Amino acid sequence: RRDWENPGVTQLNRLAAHPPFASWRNSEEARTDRPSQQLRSLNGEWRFAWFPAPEAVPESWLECDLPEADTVVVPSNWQMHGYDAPIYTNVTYPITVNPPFVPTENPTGCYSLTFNVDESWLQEGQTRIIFDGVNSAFHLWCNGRWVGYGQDSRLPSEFDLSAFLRAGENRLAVMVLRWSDGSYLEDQDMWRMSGIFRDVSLLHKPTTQISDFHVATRFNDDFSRAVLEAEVQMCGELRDYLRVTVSLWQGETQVASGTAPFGGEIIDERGGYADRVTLRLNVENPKLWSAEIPNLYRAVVELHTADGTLIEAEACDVGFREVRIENGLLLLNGKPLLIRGVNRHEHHPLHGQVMDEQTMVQDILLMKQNNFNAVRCSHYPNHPLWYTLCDRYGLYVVDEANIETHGMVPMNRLTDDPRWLPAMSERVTRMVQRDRNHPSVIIWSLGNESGHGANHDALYRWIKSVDPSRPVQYEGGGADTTATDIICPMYARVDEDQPFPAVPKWSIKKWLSLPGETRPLILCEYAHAMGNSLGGFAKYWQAFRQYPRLQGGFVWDWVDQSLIKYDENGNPWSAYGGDFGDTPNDRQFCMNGLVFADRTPHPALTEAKHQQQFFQFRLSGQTIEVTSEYLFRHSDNELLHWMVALDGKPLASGEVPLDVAPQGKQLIELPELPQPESAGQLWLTVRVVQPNATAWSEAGHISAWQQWRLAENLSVTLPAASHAIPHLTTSEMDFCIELGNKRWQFNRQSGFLSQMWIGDKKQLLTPLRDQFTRAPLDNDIGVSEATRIDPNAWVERWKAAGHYQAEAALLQCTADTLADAVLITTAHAWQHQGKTLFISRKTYRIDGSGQMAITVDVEVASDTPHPARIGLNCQLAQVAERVNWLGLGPQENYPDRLTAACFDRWDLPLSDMYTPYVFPSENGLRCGTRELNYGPHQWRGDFQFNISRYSQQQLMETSHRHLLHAEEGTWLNIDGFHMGIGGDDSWSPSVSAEFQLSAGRYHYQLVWCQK
Amino acid sequence: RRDWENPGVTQLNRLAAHPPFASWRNSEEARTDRPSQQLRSLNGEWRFAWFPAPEAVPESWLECDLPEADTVVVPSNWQMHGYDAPIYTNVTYPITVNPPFVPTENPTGCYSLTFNVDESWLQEGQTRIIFDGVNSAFHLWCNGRWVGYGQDSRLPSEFDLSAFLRAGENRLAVMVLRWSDGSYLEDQDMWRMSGIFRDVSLLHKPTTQISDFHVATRFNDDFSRAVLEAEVQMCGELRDYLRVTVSLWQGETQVASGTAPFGGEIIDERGGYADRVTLRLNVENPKLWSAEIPNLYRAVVELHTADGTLIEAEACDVGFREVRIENGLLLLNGKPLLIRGVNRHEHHPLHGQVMDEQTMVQDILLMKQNNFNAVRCSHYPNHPLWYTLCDRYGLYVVDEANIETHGMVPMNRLTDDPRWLPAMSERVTRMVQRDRNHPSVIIWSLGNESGHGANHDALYRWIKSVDPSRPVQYEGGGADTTATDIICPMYARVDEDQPFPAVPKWSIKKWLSLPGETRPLILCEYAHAMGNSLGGFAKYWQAFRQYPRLQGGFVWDWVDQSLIKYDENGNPWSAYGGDFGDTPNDRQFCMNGLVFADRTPHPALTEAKHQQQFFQFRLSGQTIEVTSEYLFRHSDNELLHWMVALDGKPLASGEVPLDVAPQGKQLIELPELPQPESAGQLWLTVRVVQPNATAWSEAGHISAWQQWRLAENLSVTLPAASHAIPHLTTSEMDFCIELGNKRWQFNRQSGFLSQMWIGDKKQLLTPLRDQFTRAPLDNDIGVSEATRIDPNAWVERWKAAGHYQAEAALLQCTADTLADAVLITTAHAWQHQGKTLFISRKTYRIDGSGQMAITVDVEVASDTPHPARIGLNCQLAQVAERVNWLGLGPQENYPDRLTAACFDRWDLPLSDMYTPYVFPSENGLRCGTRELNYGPHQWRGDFQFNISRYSQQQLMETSHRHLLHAEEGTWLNIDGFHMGIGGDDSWSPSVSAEFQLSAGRYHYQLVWCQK
Repeated sequence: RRDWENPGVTQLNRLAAHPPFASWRNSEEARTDRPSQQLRSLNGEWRFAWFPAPEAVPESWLECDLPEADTVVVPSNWQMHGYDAPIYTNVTYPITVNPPFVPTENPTGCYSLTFNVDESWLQEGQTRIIFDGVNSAFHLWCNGRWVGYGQDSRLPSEFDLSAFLRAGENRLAVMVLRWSDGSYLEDQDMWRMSGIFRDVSLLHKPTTQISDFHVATRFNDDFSRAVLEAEVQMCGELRDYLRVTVSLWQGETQVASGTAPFGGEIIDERGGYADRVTLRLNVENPKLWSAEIPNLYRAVVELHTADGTLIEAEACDVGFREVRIENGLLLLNGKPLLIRGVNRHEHHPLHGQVMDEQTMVQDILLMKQNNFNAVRCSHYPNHPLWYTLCDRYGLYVVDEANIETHGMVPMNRLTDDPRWLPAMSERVTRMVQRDRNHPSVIIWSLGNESGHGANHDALYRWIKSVDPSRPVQYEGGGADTTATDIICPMYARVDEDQPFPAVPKWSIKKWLSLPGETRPLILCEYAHAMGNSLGGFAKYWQAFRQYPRLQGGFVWDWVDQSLIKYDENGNPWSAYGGDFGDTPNDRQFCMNGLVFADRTPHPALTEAKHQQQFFQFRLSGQTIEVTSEYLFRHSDNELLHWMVALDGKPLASGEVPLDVAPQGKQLIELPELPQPESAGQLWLTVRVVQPNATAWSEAGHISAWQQWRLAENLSVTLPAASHAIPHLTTSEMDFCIELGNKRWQFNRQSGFLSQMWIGDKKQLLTPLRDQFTRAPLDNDIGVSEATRIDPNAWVERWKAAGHYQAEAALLQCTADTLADAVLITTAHAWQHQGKTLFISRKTYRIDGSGQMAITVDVEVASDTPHPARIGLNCQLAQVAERVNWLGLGPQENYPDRLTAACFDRWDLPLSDMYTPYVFPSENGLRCGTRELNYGPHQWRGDFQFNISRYSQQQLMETSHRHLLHAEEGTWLNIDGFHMGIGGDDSWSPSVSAEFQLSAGRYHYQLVWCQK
Repeated sequence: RRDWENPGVTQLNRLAAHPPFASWRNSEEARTDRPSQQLRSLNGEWRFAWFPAPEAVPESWLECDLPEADTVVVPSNWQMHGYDAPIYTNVTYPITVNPPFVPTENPTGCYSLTFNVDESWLQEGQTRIIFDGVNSAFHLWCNGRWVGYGQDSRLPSEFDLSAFLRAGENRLAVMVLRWSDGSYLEDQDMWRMSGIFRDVSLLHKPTTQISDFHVATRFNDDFSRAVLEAEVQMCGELRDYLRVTVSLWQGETQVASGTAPFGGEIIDERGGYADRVTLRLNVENPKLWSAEIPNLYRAVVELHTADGTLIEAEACDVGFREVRIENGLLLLNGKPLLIRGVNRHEHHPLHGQVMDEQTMVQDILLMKQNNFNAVRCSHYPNHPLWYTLCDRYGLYVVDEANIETHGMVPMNRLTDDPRWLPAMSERVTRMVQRDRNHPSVIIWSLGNESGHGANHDALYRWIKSVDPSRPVQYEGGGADTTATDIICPMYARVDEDQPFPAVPKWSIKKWLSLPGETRPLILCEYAHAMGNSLGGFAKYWQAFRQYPRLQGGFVWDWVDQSLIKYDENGNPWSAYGGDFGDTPNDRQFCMNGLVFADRTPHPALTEAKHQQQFFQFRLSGQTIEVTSEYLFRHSDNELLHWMVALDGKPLASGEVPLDVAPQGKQLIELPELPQPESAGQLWLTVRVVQPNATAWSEAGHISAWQQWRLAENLSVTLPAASHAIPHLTTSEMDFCIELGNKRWQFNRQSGFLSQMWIGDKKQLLTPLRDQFTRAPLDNDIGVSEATRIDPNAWVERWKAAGHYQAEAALLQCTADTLADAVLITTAHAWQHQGKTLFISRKTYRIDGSGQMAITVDVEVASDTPHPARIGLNCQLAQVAERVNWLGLGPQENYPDRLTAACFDRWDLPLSDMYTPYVFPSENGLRCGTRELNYGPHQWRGDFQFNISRYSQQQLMETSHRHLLHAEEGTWLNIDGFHMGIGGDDSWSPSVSAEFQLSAGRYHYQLVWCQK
């Protein structure tokens, strides 16, 4: 019997799912969550062996471990230890598509462990083992005797060893298989790893047990009186003297309690459950749970005798909140939620999908500090400690069943087949039974991207029938089917319609106005942050804040899924798909997160933080209108810090405390702002600073900022008459301008600024030319390979039009000396296969004061695709440690993503100017720059600049950031106009028409001088 | 691996369910449903062996059959061959309640068969075997090699033997198990039998096959244009030249056709089913299917090449009808249905649950001739030929999944457990996939009486999702849950409320008026016809006809489930529970049907026929208002036959043809009715006679009748003065009255009529006394045993009050001779433990003409339970072949069930006076009797009489009808007043207060004379 090639069998001798168990023998130990000696952790040093097929495993392994077997740690994935190559794939399966059969060459991992068992465990009670996660299917042996079989990978597998364990030395043999019939429901977008990647533990229970416990909460309209209903189940013998006490505690103070003998209310015609008891606990003025104030209660259930002797005590964390939908609005505690969620994948920086507490808490801190209040357990149930930490820290959780069939044709091939209904039934109902007692879990989910079948909606309202206290959503079928209470499309744009056949992704504003539609809309996946991405986030959040039924969304995703490889010298470097020999693979589509693998924040995280602030600001005259977006908390740990700056120079500042009601409005009256007579721009910047340190933030954390533009003083002064006039010399091939120490050189053959001389030091390695092309971004490439070309991609449109191949042709190049200047006129044209794409006419004015002025006027054809850039390109010959610029910053920004950047004077090292994207592309651009200083050079005007040690060409050719090499000198690209980056999705052109360089005629001015 | 003790496994290597297959290789053979040579029937002589446990089976049986094995026929149940004792139980399980474990002593039946296979079947294509039904679980071997495992009992099990069959002699080994984990879902109310009780067949298909075909019909509001949507699936290789033609035929004429190459519409984001094709056939003016006019079409699907070479053709019967619910009304073809259904169990008269075509057609004929238009496949899917015959003859079918958990505590113990969801999922979805193409199937059902769990409603709207064309109902949970579209209670009374805790059975009129209720009400089980039962059917059908949302119900049930046993001399006799040594057992609760085991109609079937007529009559003056209840047919095969009778003597008669529109109204004007001057009553009787013979009725069949009461002539004449006066002689202990040839004798010690003499012949064996007690009926006993007493039962109330034990005490007995009479006065009292229950005072008047008059005046206490009878008891000494009576008849009737009986002069043999109920009770009563003639005796007055050869006492003591012995002479019980029998249920007092003898004082007169 090949049980891994049969969907009809998913378990053998497996115990039922339940909330998580510790088997305390003392109520005080259960109350404070001290560790229980009845619960042993089997994580540690295990014996591992690898085989290319399950049939290749010798039967001598069942008796004793092989001498050739190595020793690994548990939990771990054997792919990271060299036994196999991990495969990543987005859509196509890593195996042949022939369900339910897997290929014969099935990688097999044989785990072995020897240990000791106390004799008190064998004398009484039941001893069970828990496998929190095994990818994918496994067979279990105890002392050479077969125990059971498991199939699910993200839910615990429990087996009984009471009749199998022996006193003294005991050996457990586990045969893990990489592929199984359940792997056809595991087509999620991650590195396809395998092994025992979660905790293994032993649990001991008495003869009469606590089988399961359900916790539910019921409120009134004012949320001042709450009823705590506790359903209690037992396994074992039925005696009259067994009693149950459910006690609620806040800190060390008991709130409510109740004792009832076993026996339930009459449900049907001849009685009810005799092994189930009901407890109704009354709480007066409870502290409601929320993402802002995570108020928690400790409920300790205990199974004891009428004399008071305790048999077993179980505890859980209880949060008093309700999630319900009326009038098409998702309400939590009576208030409409605004979800600031983000998709999260279990990806350890070093251990693959082996998840620990440290990285969990670091993730929660980084998410809460960046104004995220929700998380989507995508696309699988998570490690149960994650939900506990979400209770402790206050994050909303969307629990999702581990179901994805993205590789069938069509999408609903398996999900409409009734033969696969038992598999997804045991994959949904067990997770519902496990994580139903967590108040952080507020929305259930059936899975991601599996089409619409009858089994899906059947499970959806099975969850509605069993757990009515939580809404449940589903994507597949067009996000408008009967299997969802919340409209949840993938990457639906704010305004532009994309009508695909039979699954149309309408714009969310138009979607909510569809005939007969009433459900609220929360995006399960939107704003693809793949590399240099996340443009138009401001449009999404303006739509969310304007519309009452637009309740936010989940950004895909949090962390890049990149694995660490080593070079010939042992230096680590992040790797993506195809770097391990796996074929096929979607090449870098595993890096879509807002942070790196080592939890280093991307520049997009700052924009995501700014667009999700809980405080909104409006400047009217001299008053500031502060609007709070908090739903349940009062502003008690915030103060408003304003500052008025004239061109980066501070003039006035101060601190005002904040007192705003939840969803309230407060007026701040600023003192008399200073009125300067000097030229410049007055910028008013306000910040909300938290003085005290919370459980997720440190003292001085900034949560919101906003900056405006005050009264301006335009410069009407005139430069002084320079006593020295520039000397112009005409050569047969060259134009040279002298000012004494300063010398410029223009090449008449190329028509560009050839060289510049300060004393005897040359300043440029390549001549100052134009640049209408950037390194292609991840959103810019799309899903196009070298083998398969996508004509809709921007980069393919540019290289088909010859933007990357056009050669500059010199049309005119004249020089003439003026009264207090030397004037240079040039005019070029870029032609590809006889078609003129761009025409630029420059005017270099060399003043006697030393400043040299560049006026660029560019004509762009529109039949060719719109250029990504209109600007200048040069390579400086001097490498400076510090770079000064006055403008938006200090982080990387773009024309569609600049709302988070602040206009000020910024000083940064040159290494911080280049952000280290794993796939090299256009990066480091800073918009709204009025002045730029680098070494002895100063640039003034209105431009977008980026500065690095790497040329654009090297960023195009090189595919790994570790293969990039610093070039001689310093590369600089000053751009008068830049095209937005998009970010709605990474497979279609997502750049809005307002951010495309499509005017046709462009003009910008530059001033070059030495400071 | 014990697969029969595991709910997680229900099948191994079992093919998917589908509509029924024949694998024709010619479209003409498929069109007319000729037998296909590709489909072989394996029914015949099989080798059988019995074992007390599966572990006791030797492994030599896998190679060759045992020499000690006997030879039985297939399909058959081994319980009927003496290998085991069949167990019947209503509620309690036949095994211990410990799911999913069955007892170790598991009866096992090993079936073996040797046969030959043509070599053409092995060279190409796939050969599969079909097991239409095996009770309960079985393991299959082919040529000593294990093939698969099955668990379901009422759905086909299909396995592949293409890699297992060999040329020449082949042996199939089947090991059937009586109990399995699936048997916990088989707690239906039948004799728990076991074996291969349905057909076994071999089917051969090509390499490229027709996997499944869905047929759906869509109409407009006027039902004049219909769209035929055919979904076609394939298994095998995908080639471009495969084409599908769906052809619709009416008789030999083609109606519509369509040819399309394989490939479906785009359903999801990257395409649709490439192995599925869609055909839309347009039909102009289709003939709609209904229970009245079963118009059928033959749809032949064929899989052929583009050149026209046919590979495989499959055919099915298609009926153009729609079932839908709007405004709380169940509509078929736009008209509100009035269901006249009846519950039916697969119970063969001789072979248990081995069902053949002959008894199926006989059942359909008997049901249609008795005005039944629907059947409930209770509580399991049926043999697929039954649905085909329901299409052919026109019966509505309510298909029910084989699920019942009546033995758990509580009822929803398993159905709310998610671990059992795969089992009932494969038990529901497979039956949906199998019987979805039958137009007779109009309502789906989840099962019967299993409480309310989440899995139930999950499957309910799984059926809604997969098959929206049919409503689906469910009982459990109080018949008001979210798992049903039709309110379907068990045995809910018309008016009286029975509020059980948490599952209340409200009266249907009050139920429909509940707040927030909108669904229509169709009783899934009502009017328990257990033995002498079915009282108050007129009230039920008056409620059905008066209320628009009361759409009828299903009578439980059709046929008694009684097994044939043999006595010491070999005479067959029907037996009930406990007669085979089975313990426990509900003693005769398996006989609830309207017909006997041999399809002999009960007297209740006549009442069920009369209350379900499609023609309603109303007499106003001299006109007759005929109202048709047909929804789609015109009255073209009916004529109205009226007859006017004066005290059984016909005066005028004639025939009028009927011309009534469907749900129409017609006026019949009767000629001048005769006006007699003679005393008597004028009764007008009308009958609807079908002149032509339909497919279900013979020429002259009567479908409806109704009889009224016309003008009366009261008798004012006086008897002539008798010349002879009766002589009265007074003795010390006796009163003797002489009239010459006639002599009467009254015993002064007992106070009763001692003897009567005609010439020298004695006429009575026991003296004429009172009788206030009847033999207890099945509804009267209830659920009370000798071990367990139910104080609410009528018989227990009577025997606790001493009604069966009261002794008559003589109070007064006086005699006096009148001028032309001799007057006898007596007065008695029945006392039990010092409490007087009944007091009767009679007045015997002996006239000189020969008639003797009896006037009875009875005082009844009301603190004692109301008596079942107030009348006279005597045993005649003469046995007459013929009995004449003028009154209601000729069938058995009762005070609550007399609407079907007709007032006329009836002549019947004495053997037809006693109906042969298997459990003896009160039977043969005829109400409304004005004159009764038996031998030389004549009784006149107003009384209810029954006459038999068996005393009431013998009917009480004897429990089997075959143990009854004819007593000497003839027993006669004349009753002035009789108590109704009830019939709403057989476990609670169902007698209405208007049919209970509760007035307190009763009077009736009798006239005894010799004709």
